[PDB]
Amino acid sequence: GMEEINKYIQNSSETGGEIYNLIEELFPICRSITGNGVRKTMDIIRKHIPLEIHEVKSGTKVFDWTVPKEWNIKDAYVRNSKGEKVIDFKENNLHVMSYSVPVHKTMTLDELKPYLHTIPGNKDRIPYLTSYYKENWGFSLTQNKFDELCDDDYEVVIDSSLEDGSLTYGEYYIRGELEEEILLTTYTCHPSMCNDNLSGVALITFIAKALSKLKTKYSYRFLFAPETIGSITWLSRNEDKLKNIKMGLVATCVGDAGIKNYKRTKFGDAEIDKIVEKVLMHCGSEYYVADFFPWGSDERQFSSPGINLSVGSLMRSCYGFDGYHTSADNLCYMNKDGLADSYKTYLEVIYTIENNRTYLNLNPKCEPQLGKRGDEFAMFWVLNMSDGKNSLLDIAYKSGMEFRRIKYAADALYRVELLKLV
Amino acid sequence: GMEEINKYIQNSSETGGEIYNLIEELFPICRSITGNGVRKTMDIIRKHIPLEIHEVKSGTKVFDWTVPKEWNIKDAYVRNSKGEKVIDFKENNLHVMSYSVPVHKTMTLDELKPYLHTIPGNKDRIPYLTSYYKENWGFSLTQNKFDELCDDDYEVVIDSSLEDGSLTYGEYYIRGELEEEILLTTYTCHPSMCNDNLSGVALITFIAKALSKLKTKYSYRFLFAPETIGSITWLSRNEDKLKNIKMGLVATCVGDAGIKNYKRTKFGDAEIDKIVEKVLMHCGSEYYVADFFPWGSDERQFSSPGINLSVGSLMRSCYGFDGYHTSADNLCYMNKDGLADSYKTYLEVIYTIENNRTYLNLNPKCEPQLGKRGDEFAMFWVLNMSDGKNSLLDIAYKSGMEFRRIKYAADALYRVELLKLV
Amino acid sequence: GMEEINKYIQNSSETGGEIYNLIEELFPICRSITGNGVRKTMDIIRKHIPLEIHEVKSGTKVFDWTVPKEWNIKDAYVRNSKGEKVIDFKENNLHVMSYSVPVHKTMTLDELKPYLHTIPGNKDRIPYLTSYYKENWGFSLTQNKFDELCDDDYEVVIDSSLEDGSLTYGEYYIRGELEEEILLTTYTCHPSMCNDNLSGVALITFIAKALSKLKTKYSYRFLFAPETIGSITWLSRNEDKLKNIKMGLVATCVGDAGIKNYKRTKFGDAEIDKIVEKVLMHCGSEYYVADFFPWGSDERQFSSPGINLSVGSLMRSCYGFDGYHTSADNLCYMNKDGLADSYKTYLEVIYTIENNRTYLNLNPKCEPQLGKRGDEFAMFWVLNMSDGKNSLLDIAYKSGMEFRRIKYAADALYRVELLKLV
Ligand SMILES: [Cl-]
Ligand SMILES: [Cl-]
Ligand SMILES: [Cl-]
Ligand SMILES: [Cl-]
Ligand SMILES: [Cl-]
Ligand SMILES: [Cl-]
Ligand SMILES: [Zn+2]
Ligand SMILES: [Zn+2]
Ligand SMILES: [Zn+2]
Repeated sequence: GMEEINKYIQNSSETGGEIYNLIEELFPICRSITGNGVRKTMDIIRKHIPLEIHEVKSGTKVFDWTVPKEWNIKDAYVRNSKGEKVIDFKENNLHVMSYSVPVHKTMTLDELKPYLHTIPGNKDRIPYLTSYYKENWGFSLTQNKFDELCDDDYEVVIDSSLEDGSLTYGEYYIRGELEEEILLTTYTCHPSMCNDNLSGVALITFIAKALSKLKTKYSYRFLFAPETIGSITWLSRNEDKLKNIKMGLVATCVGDAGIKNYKRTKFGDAEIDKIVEKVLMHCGSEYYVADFFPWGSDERQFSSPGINLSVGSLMRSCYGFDGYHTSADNLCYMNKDGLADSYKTYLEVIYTIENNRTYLNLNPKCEPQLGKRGDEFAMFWVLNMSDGKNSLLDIAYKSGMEFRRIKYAADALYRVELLKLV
Repeated sequence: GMEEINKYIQNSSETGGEIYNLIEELFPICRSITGNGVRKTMDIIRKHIPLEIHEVKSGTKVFDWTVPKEWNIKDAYVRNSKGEKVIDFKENNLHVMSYSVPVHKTMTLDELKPYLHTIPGNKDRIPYLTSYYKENWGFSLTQNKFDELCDDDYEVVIDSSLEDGSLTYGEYYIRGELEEEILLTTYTCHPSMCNDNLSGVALITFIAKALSKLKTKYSYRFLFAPETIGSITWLSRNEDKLKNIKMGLVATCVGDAGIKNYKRTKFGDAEIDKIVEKVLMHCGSEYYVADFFPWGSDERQFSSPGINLSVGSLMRSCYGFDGYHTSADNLCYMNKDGLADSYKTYLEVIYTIENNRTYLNLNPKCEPQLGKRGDEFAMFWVLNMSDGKNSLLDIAYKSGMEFRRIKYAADALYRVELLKLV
Repeated sequence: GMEEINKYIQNSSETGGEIYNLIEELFPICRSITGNGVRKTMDIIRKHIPLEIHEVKSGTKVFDWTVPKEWNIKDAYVRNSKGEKVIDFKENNLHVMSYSVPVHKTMTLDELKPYLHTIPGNKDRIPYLTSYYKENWGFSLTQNKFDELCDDDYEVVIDSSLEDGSLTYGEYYIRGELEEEILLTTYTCHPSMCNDNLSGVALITFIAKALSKLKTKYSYRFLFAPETIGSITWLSRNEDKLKNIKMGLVATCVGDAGIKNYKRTKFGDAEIDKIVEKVLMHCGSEYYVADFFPWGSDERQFSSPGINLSVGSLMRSCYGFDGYHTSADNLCYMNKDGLADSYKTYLEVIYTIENNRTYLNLNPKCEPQLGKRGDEFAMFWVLNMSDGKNSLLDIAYKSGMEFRRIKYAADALYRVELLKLV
């Protein structure tokens, strides 16, 4: 039934490629926490999955936060007297500080310098900067290109707008047999950078695309929203729905060649933590698990004391990686096998969530005479521990065995009627 | 009082020898899960301890199981045209597959070969095979002897019977001051092999023989029954008695030169687990402790969810050892010091079970002025932790001290009336 | 507020010197469990802090103990025929066994020898011996000096008295906002030895001296009493006060050049254990933590089952150190930086005890938009874990961060009204 997910896991190599192509299509667009770039991004996503798109008015109070003004940008450049655009937004949108106020000026190098940003230690990288909440403006460039700049009169143009508007977020909901809900979120505010965070956006899109085709026990909600402000906005508009969210994962940085990393929920041993660590344990690659900390991505909002949901984060090279928030986080930094593997892992997690049943041994008094009914070690564990209190995940953990081994053992026993679902 | 066990522990070397002699006497007899071999074995045991012998009719439903037909064997052989018994049951009863249907045939080597069994990797071993529940027949032989066999017409004789009869089990019960019961079980179905399982049979016999002579707090029951089918049969006939079984041990593989191994109860930290690991910890030899798993010996039946007793297994080289289920598990594989040591350890376990009291310090407000009443570190622990909630085993564990040190410290304090038994 | 303790911690080097000078002043006085030496010691202490001095009559029943006779000593010596005091109390009070009955005799070397005590393994040390509860007398001397002694007639004089009198103990109480009480005890019965225990006496004096000048939340009691008999006497006279003692520390051996050692309370994870281990963890030096054992110093009386308070012991080189109970434990064995460091650590412990508050995040629904109100990682932890159930110590532990970092983060949040004290 959910065994239908197996073909998706088996074709993950090909899907890693499709996930990459979506990243490549999204790459050039200038996202921020608001704006037409976010809207162009939602359009592209809706070529793959349905979404309901929400627009929350600037000035709307979302718990302690206020929905900001909307920002947009047509062009930006620093041009020299010889006419050459020595900095050009059209070449890389990381060249402009996100939320830059509009500017049109002539300035000398010395007057421009304070608004220029480089990375001296990596003379070839463009730094990514933002200024969402204090009015400001900036240009980023490589140190190497900075070092070649002259004393001169430069035309400085940032053709932007910062006006009351609205904040875009997208949402897709799959109704399962049950209202209990698994939440998968990712953030849409980063512009032309790949691991952080076109990888999460493209991954969650394809997970949604696969789940759409299956009959699930749980309901699944997929949130695409700007980081921090988006999740706060969503929570402020959905307090009624929180009681059903059983578990969740924030997807980001899921595309590079490195090993998988799992950040636990604030509780450390919630069902989702136990499920994800059990999948990693038996997956055959290296991985690393970290405890919760109240910074990083939107798991901070979901794990606030007043929200208090079980949300972790399954990543590859976690944010902080070398080149993050710079132009080094580009298309060639994406790895197809990495994307394939992250997608496969998420699907295995979902398969585990769905098939984590609890059973009662219908012949608890000594073992049954296996043979009256037509992997024996797994079976003996399932019979032995199915007192009504142990889940298959519990048995997989105590036995040290892989989850599917336990599951298939339980299937076989259920067929010969030695188990009742409870 | 139970201090009377000390002389038995001190004479364990001599007893290891007596335990060996019982093994040697039992060795030649052809046991199976039923049959006259089991009966001859119960006769020999009753030369040492009393037993009540039970016979359960073939076809009796014992929980999900059915008591099998009774199997017996007079002779078996493969004879060549020259008249030579190239396989001879009288030389080793491992040469016949247990429960072999009777056969009387002439066959060529090629027709015989499929019913012949060897161990290619150990060209000198006879494999032990059984076929309790599907009708069948087989001969085991060494690969080396197989390799010397000719194309020929062979007379093939297995003079056996497989008929409705009854299943034998033996039982000995010692009444203590209390009905709470310690259960010690071993299995009687293996033929001419020593570690698995004449060692458990001879050991438990001698433990019973020693306990018989002592005034015990607990009641003790000793079960001698075929593996699996015997324990299921016993449980099916004694549901009324299960509420009193406080703890138990299955004895097998207790006779070789290797280190001691303890398999825990399914609960992992039951009183018996804590007691056995505390004895091993301070015993002065190497040992290994394993967690429960629902296969191996009869602890699977006792640990079924519907029975759910605390039964572990104290062994030497656990089943799976090199040569197990083969003719290599012979008399020379038994080691007297091993048998002596296993017996000593079981007695120390029993001494601990019996003397694990709980006391109340009658002078809890500061330490007493020791000197008003005529190993001080042990004493201070006993006084300090005897609030009515801590057992001597608890104190031995927290103090890191050996159990007898704590016990004797508690004795001395009880004498000067600084402790109340509670 | 308690931030006023910071200047005392910052001036600890100078205070280590003052603590040393008190030790030096106290060093020559002949303390025992009773006597005028204890009284001279209380006089000197009262030059630094107020004390209430108690005198409990010999023969008074203090729980199971009896207050002993009072012992005093004017002079003691062994003199040879040539007139030379070959042993002289005036040179070192360790030369006389504490509680020595008075003696005035002429004896030959062979008759004297059984009452002489040396340390053969450290031919230059005077052993410290006592005989509080059986009547007796002895002289201690170096092996080297013993080896130079002649066959001779020696005048043997111990000018002492052992008569019904009273047992002295001193006590100082600081009333805090709350009656809940922190108890700091030290023992006054050791004569001319420094680490054991003029160091505890001088340290606790200076802690009392500093706390006296601060407005504390908790009440603080400082007990100066002979070991064992003194604490039992105090407990027997203050059962009514025990319900308020939240935590406590016994100070001894706090003056040498070695690393800090913490002995835990019998509970192992009481608030005081958690506080002291958290201070050590981040203090920047090596340390060692030990579990409770019911011997050593007065934590045995406080941790009796009938008293059952949370009292640990924060030391440097714990009793048992090389030279302990000998003349090697002298002034040069005291280290100023050691004394300074022990005092600083005790003050940091007290600062932690006082500032370990519990708060409620007043904006629990998602993080606040920090910026509406004017070390961010610490702050995010405090906001995230302040659900009303977590103390700052809890947050410091879970975050792995140093306690003051958490405290100051909590201060800042409290100021902008994002936290309620609960
Ligand atoms: Cl939808
Ligand atoms: Cl497995
Ligand atoms: Cl009987
Ligand atoms: Cl010990
Ligand atoms: Cl006072
Ligand atoms: Cl820190
Ligand atoms: Zn980022
Ligand atoms: Zn076997
Ligand atoms: Zn001492």
